[PDB]
Amino acid sequence: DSTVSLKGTDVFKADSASIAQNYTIPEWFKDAKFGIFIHWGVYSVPAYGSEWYSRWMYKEGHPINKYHVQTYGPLTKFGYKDFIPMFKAENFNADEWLAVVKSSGAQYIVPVAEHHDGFAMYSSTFNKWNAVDMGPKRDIIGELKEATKKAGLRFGLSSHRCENAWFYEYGMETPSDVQDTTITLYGERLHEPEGQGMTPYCGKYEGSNERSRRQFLMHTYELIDKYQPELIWFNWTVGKYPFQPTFYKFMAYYYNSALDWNKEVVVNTKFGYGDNIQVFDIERGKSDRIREYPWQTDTSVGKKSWSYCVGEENKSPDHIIDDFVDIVSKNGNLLLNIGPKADGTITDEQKNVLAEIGKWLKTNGEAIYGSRPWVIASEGHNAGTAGYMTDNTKTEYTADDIRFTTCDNNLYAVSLAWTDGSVTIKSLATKYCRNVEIESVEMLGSSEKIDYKMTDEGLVVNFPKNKPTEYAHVFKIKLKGVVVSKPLYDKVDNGCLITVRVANHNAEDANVTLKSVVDGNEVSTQVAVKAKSEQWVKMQNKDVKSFDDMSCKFYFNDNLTYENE
Ligand SMILES: O=[N+]([O-])c1ccc(O[C@@H]2O[C@@H](CO)[C@@H](O)[C@@H](O)[C@@H]2O)cc1
Ligand SMILES: [Ca+2]
Ligand SMILES: [Cl-]
Ligand code: NA
Ligand code: NA
Ligand code: NA
Ligand code: NI
Ligand code: NI
Repeated sequence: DSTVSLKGTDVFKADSASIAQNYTIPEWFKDAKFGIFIHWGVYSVPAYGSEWYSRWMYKEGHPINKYHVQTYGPLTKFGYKDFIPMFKAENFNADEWLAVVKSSGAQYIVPVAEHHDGFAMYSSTFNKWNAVDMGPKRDIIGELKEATKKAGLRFGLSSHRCENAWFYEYGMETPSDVQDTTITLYGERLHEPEGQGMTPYCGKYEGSNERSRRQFLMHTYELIDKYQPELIWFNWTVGKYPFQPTFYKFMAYYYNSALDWNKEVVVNTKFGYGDNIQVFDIERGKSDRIREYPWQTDTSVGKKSWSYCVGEENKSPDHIIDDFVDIVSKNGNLLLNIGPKADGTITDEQKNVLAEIGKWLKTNGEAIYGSRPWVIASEGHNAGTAGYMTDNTKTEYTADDIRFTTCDNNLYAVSLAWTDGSVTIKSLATKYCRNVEIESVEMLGSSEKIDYKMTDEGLVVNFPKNKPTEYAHVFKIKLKGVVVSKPLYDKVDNGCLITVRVANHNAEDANVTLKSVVDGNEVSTQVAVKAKSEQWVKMQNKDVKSFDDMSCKFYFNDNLTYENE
């Protein structure tokens, strides 16, 4: 299917080298910062456990399988396909969904076009198990596309069909309707690929065959041509080694179609592909450092499930907003998930969560939308959570925990908690700065004049007397001068890698000399930072025998910036 439409004149070919030579992560994704994920489908009718109800109900002995036999009947009489007539979606309204999405301040929406269960939520000739001919009997993706255009947001979608090749594997080991191979809804019924976590290693089982890869291409191209989304989200098994040649065929056609659309698109994968040819995404987790290329965090308002389920513990607005600012400060964007009820009603708790984020963004949005990272992302005591599947832990921040964003040379310092006293922005200490002059200090949403004092330890900022908002509190700082970040170290063979960021806040160009002395080995570099800009600087020290026992010193224009005496 991919090798049929591709021409020798197309810009993108089905390999990573061809993508890197012509694709660039678009500016709208860097500026959007906030998006809304929506898990909603046939799995919402039982609303038990999670959206993995379709897989576990066919594994004999699993709690969901024993739950399904007593609640709905034996697997040979009531399979997953029998939930579809109950999926009427009597209270679904695309405008109501977008009104809630727009209320949250989000800039794009990502509904689920098809999950692992093999049920398409759109007008599909390829898949007879679609939402137009059965269930809701309407084009859910098409109606959400028109509602998104009327709301002024950008339309994306997510595809999970890659896992459909093995999601119903347990239906073959127990008498069920999955053993009826005439039902294409249940996929290829192969074994799940091995390798725990986000790894391309698959081992004994491929997780896909040559037929499911053919269907994946026709499935993705049906979403590309019918709805022309500006972003497509994929789940984890697309990154497996046997599936990568097939996925590169999609990326070449998707990007080539975007050139004809006069639009710029984004592809989301959780592993297996370079940070520069697509937007890396972490499930229920964020990064601890600033990443060079834009990335995304996808997480659910509910702690247990993505789709709706009885007894879901939803996250607090402060939990999400504290993590949202942390994600944005590291060049990441948040894809927050909501799980509507089976009839299409978004719960009151998840509407209040999105509303509080929008109310907080209405006041502090200037430090989020269109912003970029500063020289350093965070400062303070608590570093917060980071990594795959660590979002549920809420970090208890104080006012001394500060996140940084920059936009149009302005500096934004976000305190993740409130205080009636003062904090000191240690990142502006005299050892990091050269001729830094503070021009104005401002808290977004407050009419009070902020008292500040520049010291050698940093910029002391006194909080106002009345909170503009809760959750997080933003200081807008206008300044000139050159600021360096505290260096971070990584391990290499017989040496170490030193990474710093330099921000020139002056209106004219500046020459900067950086020196790193590790274990006596001295390496220097001179860099010219243009006016009102930032730059990464990477240096390498040699002849370093013990990384864990290093003696490191970093100098910014012959001034000691960092040392671990
Ligand atoms: O490797 N894993 O065991 C694994 C991998 C992914 C996973 O969640 C995957 O993505 C979520 C959204 O980020 C949901 O769509 C979920 O239904 C899906 O299985 C759940 C478990
Ligand atoms: Ca907070
Ligand atoms: Cl940039
Ligand atoms: Na749109
Ligand atoms: Na197999
Ligand atoms: Na004070
Ligand atoms: Ni919480
Ligand atoms: Ni507060």
